[PDB]
Amino acid sequence: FLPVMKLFDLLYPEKEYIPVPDINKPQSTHAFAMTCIWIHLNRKAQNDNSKLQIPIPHSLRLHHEFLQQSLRNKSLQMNDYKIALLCNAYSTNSECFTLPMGALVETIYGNGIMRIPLPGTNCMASGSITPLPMNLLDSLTVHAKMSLIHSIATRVIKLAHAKSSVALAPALVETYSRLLVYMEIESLGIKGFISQLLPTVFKSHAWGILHTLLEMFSYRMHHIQPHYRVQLLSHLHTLAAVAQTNQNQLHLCVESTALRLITALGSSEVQPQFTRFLSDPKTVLSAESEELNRALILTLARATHVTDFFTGSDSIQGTWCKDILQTIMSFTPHNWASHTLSCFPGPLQAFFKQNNVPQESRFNLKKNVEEEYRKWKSMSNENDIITHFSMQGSPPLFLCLLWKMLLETDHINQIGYRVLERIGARALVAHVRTFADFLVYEFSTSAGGQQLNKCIEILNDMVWKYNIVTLDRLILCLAMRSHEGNEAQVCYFIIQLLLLKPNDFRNRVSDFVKENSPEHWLQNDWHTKHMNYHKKYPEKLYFEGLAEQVDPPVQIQSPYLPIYFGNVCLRFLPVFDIVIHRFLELLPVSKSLETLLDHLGGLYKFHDRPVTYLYNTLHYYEMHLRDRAFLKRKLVHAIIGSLKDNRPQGWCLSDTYLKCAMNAREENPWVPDDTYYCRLIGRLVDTMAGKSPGPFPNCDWRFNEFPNPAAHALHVTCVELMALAVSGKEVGNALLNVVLKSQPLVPRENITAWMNAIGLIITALPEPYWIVLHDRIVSVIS
Repeated sequence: FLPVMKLFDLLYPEKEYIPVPDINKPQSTHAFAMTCIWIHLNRKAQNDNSKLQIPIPHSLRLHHEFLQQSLRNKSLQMNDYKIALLCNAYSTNSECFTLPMGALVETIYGNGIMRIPLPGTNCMASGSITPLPMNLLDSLTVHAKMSLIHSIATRVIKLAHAKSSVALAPALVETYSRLLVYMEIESLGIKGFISQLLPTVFKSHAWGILHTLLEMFSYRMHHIQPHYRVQLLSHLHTLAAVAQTNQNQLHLCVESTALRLITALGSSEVQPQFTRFLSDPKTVLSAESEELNRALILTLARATHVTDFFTGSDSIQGTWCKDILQTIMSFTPHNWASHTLSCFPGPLQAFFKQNNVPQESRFNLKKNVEEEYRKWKSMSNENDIITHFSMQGSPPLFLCLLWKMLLETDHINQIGYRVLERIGARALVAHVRTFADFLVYEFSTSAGGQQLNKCIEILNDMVWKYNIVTLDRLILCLAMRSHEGNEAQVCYFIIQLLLLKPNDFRNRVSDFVKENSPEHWLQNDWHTKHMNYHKKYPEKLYFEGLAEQVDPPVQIQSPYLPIYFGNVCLRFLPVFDIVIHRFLELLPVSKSLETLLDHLGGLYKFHDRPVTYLYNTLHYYEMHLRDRAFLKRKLVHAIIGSLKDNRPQGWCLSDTYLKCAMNAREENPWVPDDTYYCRLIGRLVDTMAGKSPGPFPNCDWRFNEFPNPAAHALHVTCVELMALAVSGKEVGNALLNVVLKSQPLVPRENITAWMNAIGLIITALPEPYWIVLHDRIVSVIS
């Protein structure tokens, strides 16, 4: 380290003291840097003290005196950045470090003060709700951040080992989420989170800490390297295999977290990640929940479609997909619907043409439901009732029983809640599954009218008034069925009415989007607005409304787990992505998608990756959206205009798109000219060349879905090109004619960067856009 001294002599020729700057800037921590270097050299020279003692220079005595006085002060607060300077300078001290260390940790851990309540019942957490700001953590060094990380990790380990019901501090988990962003503390960070911290939290059987960490990973993690994501998926599956999870709150959390990790697997990470888990396929698959396996198959479909993995082949054998799909065939016999199967790659269709498992008839299901209905109305001994209707391995029809009960008696006796409590969370989703088939068969056979509104009202009361099923769980189990024709139309009609006939979801969605913002790194008052929402719309998870409306009112006092981030609106979102894909897959239900995006469209403000979602959607459903330009327009305008408040002007769409194609159609679709395409590719060549104004405003890539500005430019350019109403051949020919035809605005001596951007753009587009290069080669060969 000694060669830093001649560098300091080169950069700092001075005669006198260098004045102390203003402490109320973060960048003033950059002004003190060479003195912190000198302190770090002195503390190393303390070993063999007189041998090579390092005196402070004459220029740096003033800053050293300021640091000495500020350490000597013991009235120290977080209002300025003096605390950061003290941590940075004395991070290499044994006992001189603890004086700022406790000073900033005690503000976020919150010992002594009070216990503040998390929502539900029986939740109490430590007092502190305000986390460290981002500029403070950015103005520490790496060693201060490593020490803060290791301190917080030991605190959570200790509170895990204390078996306490006092939950973790909100400021603590917000700050820990903000600190796992930094990939330069990597071996102490996410690597330790998944390799060390989470297995020990599972080992001590906490479930209080485990739920916080799964919630933080679902709602506060942005850039995770993919092998950590697949390792965490494996750990979620082993967790769901064990832990006797009658806790609906824990099982719901782990299932929604695995659903959030499957559908956000990027399109090019799938093959190099899943070739490492090939010999052990069971580790990364669910064995009981079918819906996660279906989500994994759909992610495989769009991943091998977007990257075009299967061209140059037509046999699924000899590939890594065959082992995964075979191990999903065992543990989950499930047959995909035709409208859904028609969108797959070829070899997936050839695989799913065979391995078709037959299913039960509609009338046999109706007869079985009526058998258990008469058996409920006849038998009367309570423990035999509870044991028979929850026999494991019996055909699960209990939610259909409840449907028929409150269809006409309009109440439930005391015993049904006891049966539900003895069923548990794991079998209950099988009951929701058969209930979904029963729903679509009975809704198909029901005469539409006032009986239909009676059925939709009792389904709504089953969801909200009685809290038997969570909304996203029910909609996921409806949308992932295998029904054909008008039965599929009835199922998606059920989903549209269930989202749109009552007020019970539109109220929560509107109230959440009007009063919250997605930039959680810029917010310090998150827990206040979180408690405002969870007061105003409480989320009950252990059958609370059913426990109230049972005629001897059974008082349950089961403990809830910590909830800092989670609610129904932010648990509905991946299911809403899957549902929008289902509405695009089926033809005659597009008006339901229009009204869904009109009502619930602003909820996409909180989608962690909207542009990648649009790219995957328009890229995978391009053959379907070829002739429905209005629907594709409505989708991209809803998803983008949901975000027009947070993100700056001109972040995604070009202004000349905003001025022309934001109009309705009068049978004059705006056909763009060559200046438009020259502007688009100019934006990409200017982000990739590096430009100081920059055609896009600059964001914080630690917190986006795109790692660099170039990937952002490329994805929003491809979304804008696919969102046009002009067909693929004209867009591809116009992109080629940017460079092929003679053009001003495209400078000579800069032509190779323009050809580079055309290569990146037209490669990232679907098949009918980049197929035109073959026609141009044929045109010049002849």
